[PDB]
Amino acid sequence: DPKIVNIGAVLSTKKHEQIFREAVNQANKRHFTRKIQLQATSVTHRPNAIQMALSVCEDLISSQVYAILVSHPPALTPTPISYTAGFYRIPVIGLTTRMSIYSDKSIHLSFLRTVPPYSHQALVWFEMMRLFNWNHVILIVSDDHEGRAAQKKLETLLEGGPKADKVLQFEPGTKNLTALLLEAKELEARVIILSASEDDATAVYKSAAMLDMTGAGYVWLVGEREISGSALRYAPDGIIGLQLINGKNESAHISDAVAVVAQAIHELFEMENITDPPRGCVGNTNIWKTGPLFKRVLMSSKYPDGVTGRIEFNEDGDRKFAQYSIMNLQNRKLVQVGIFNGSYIIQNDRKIIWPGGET
Amino acid sequence: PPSIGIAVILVGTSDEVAIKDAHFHHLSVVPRVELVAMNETDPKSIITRICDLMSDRKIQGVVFADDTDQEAIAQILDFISAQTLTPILGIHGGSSMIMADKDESSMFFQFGPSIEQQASVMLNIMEEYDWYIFSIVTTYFPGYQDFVNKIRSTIENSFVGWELEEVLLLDMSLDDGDSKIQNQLKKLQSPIILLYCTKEEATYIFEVANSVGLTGYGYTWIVPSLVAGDTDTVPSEFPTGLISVSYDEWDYGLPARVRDGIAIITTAASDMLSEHSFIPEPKSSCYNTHEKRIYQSNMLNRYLINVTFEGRDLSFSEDGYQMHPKLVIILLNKERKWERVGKWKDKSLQMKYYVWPRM
Ligand SMILES: *[C@@H]1O[C@H](CO)[C@@H](O[C@@H]2O[C@H](CO)[C@@H](O[C@@H]3O[C@H](CO[C@H]4O[C@H](CO)[C@@H](O)[C@H](O)[C@@H]4O)[C@@H](O)[C@H](O[C@H]4O[C@H](CO)[C@@H](O)[C@H](O)[C@@H]4O)[C@@H]3O)[C@H](O)[C@H]2NC(C)=O)[C@H](O)[C@H]1NC(C)=O
Ligand SMILES: CCCCN(CCc1ccc(Cl)c(Cl)c1)C[C@H](O)COc1ccc(NS(C)(=O)=O)cc1
Ligand SMILES: *[C@@H]1O[C@H](CO)[C@@H](O)[C@H](O)[C@H]1NC(C)=O
Ligand SMILES: *[C@@H]1O[C@H](CO)[C@@H](O)[C@H](O)[C@H]1NC(C)=O
Ligand SMILES: *[C@@H]1O[C@H](CO)[C@@H](O)[C@H](O)[C@H]1NC(C)=O
Ligand SMILES: [Cl-]
Ligand SMILES: [Cl-]
Ligand SMILES: [Cl-]
Ligand SMILES: [Cl-]
Ligand SMILES: [Cl-]
Ligand SMILES: [Cl-]
Ligand code: NA
Repeated sequence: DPKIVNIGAVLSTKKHEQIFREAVNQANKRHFTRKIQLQATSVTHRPNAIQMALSVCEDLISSQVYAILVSHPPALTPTPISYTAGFYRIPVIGLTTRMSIYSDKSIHLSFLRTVPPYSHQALVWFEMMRLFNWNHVILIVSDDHEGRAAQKKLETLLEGGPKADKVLQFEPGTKNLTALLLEAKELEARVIILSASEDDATAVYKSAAMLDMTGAGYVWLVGEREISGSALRYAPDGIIGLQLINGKNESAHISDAVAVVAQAIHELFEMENITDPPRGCVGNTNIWKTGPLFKRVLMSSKYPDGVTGRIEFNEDGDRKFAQYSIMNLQNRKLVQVGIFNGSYIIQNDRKIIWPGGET
Repeated sequence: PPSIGIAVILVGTSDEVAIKDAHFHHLSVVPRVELVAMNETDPKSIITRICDLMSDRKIQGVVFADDTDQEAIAQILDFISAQTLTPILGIHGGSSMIMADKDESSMFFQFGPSIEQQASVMLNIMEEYDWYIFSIVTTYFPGYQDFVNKIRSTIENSFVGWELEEVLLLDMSLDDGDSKIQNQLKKLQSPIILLYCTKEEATYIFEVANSVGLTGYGYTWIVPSLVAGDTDTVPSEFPTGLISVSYDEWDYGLPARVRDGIAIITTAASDMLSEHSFIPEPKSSCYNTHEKRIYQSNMLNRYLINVTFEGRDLSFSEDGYQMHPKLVIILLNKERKWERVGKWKDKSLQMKYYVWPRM
């Protein structure tokens, strides 16, 4: 009876493929599916980018997928899949990729994600600046795409209140940073915000401790990369950072993505003159004419009751209403001292300890 | 002298005998060229064809030409070049249509002008005819920022009384069912309009602009090479009076281009082997680039960009475009034919008309 509509996925393991199947299978039970009925098509990540592009063509687009779920490879990026699917204007839904570069519409012209880019951590910092009445901050960021992205996002929030007394950029890979950090020390503001990779945050932390800038008086406010791996290992006690709740749970995001995509398909097919996507890549060089419409329907999708909370997307197709743990390094243990619940800061009953010993 | 393999890939093109005849080499190395004919220009056809070549023979380099308007072909080739670390020259067609922000590891070089060079020619044209008030329309097609930036920075450092009235940014990754592109174009007042987008994007945008009365007399639209594209294919939406900068097979024929492509790659490899007593080993496979990447590099780039052949400077920029190409200014006249109306040469403009004839 029903028209079969294939959804595609590139996922980390075969376990995650089966979770994708069952998620689609449950969408079919939930929904009214006399007219259209979803079907799951999936592979796991190929060992390199060229194989991965070929697989998207051979295994997914040959099944005429309306959309493709992509997880970030756990140990190679979503990029080849964004490229090849973007060639046809088939939407790609990123499940766990956080890099801000996937927000650039020129490079990734049909890419949504159910997690926020790292640069959106600026939204949480800003609420924390209101709450804790830090009205003068210094912003140190890596002079790469990610660091600059964080800067722009925080500045948009500040410019249009709390103010940024100064912004300092440094060359990614630089080990001694005392020149940069001596410029920050001479300023009157004592709240420092950092965007940087694991390794670059390590370098910062070491230089700052050498300059006695990690002690009482100072506040350090930081994201998730900057309290991971080796950064965590040299981080100064009392530092505040963030962790995206369910941010690495591929299984949760498969569930939510499939719910959102199923909703959007059934909504798409309420409209007139929906065309099928191209069957296979070979000999096909035109875009899927309905692809840009389907993108719009996804962009404006709302799914309140998501496993990762309230799903909506912003004008770049990035997750809104994402939830963060607010973490505080006490006695060298990361402790949760509250959450950002998507719109609101909620302090829990565990006390924050600031750099030095402050209370 | 030892032979290096060079693939010449021709899509849709039969000057095959004229081409083998235009192609002599006195250097440390001699080319073994292999003409290959392709029919399809989707991602799978292009990737597998080039990867088959690399696996069946020993390819030091690829010279690529097509007869399409498909700018994606350049994107695909940059990706293939970056991943396999193999020199690819896109000398004609979609393959030559500007690819802005090539990969860091790209060895992909294009015949034709940079974006910035075209922007600069467009302002010279406007100066010639004292058109000083203008607006800009772009899509999100990559390059759009370089375009706007180059304009803005040229005119803001100029005693000339430029007036940039409006800059529109059109999002054609979404459907246009709410007539948003109409609404945005309605805002345009300027008598000169610079348009940066793809040929297919331009034909929709012109269709809409016509409907709101912006294509007739007292509006003059100016566009870059990739919008005119193949000047024997003229969408009916293109308005008479359209001016374009062009590097589409005018005075620089495909036969000559293939010859120069072969020379650039052959010379580069000769120069390297002279200075270093090796050249890079032709990749045996693109299906294991992940293993063999610590053994590869884009060393050959620094030679690829500094070649002169038969007493001619064929330099590329590091950014992967021809250094000083002779550009042809063209006009879409009352007969819907593209007509030569200028040359840009030795960095001087020479126009045919002192006053524009009727459209
Ligand atoms: C993150 O956390 C925030 C803040 O806690 C949540 O936002 C709140 O959501 C709750 C619902 O769970 C809302 O509570 C309702 O408030 C209504 C009035 O709101 C006005 O007044 C408040 C307080 O000044 C303002 O914050 C708000 O902007 C409005 O001006 C009440 O009318 C509701 O009462 C209803 O339910 C009760 C309980 O059953 C009944 O007794 C009543 O009869 C009535 O039916 C209710 O109390 C609250 O308004 C929200 N606040 C804000 C600031 O948005 C987010 O939901 C949460 N995010 C996630 C994803 O969990
Ligand atoms: C650094 C920039 C890389 C660009 N990347 C390459 C696309 C690509 C690369 C490789 C392959 Cl295999 C394929 Cl199939 C496709 C994406 C591609 O260029 C996107 O192309 C468009 C981007 C934007 C637009 N304009 S728009 C957003 O509709 O209004 C039109 C086309
Ligand atoms: C991941 O999410 C799923 C729900 O989809 C849940 O069952 C599981 O406990 C989560 N895993 C972690 C580590 O929280
Ligand atoms: C391309 O088309 C030509 C002309 O028909 C044909 O001879 C050739 O076999 C085709 N190539 C492929 C790969 O099919
Ligand atoms: C490029 O042109 C010639 C060598 O071909 C020489 O004058 C110049 O130094 C070259 N530049 C290099 C090698 O970077
Ligand atoms: Cl295929
Ligand atoms: Cl707390
Ligand atoms: Cl073919
Ligand atoms: Cl690439
Ligand atoms: Cl171009
Ligand atoms: Cl086009
Ligand atoms: Na996006």
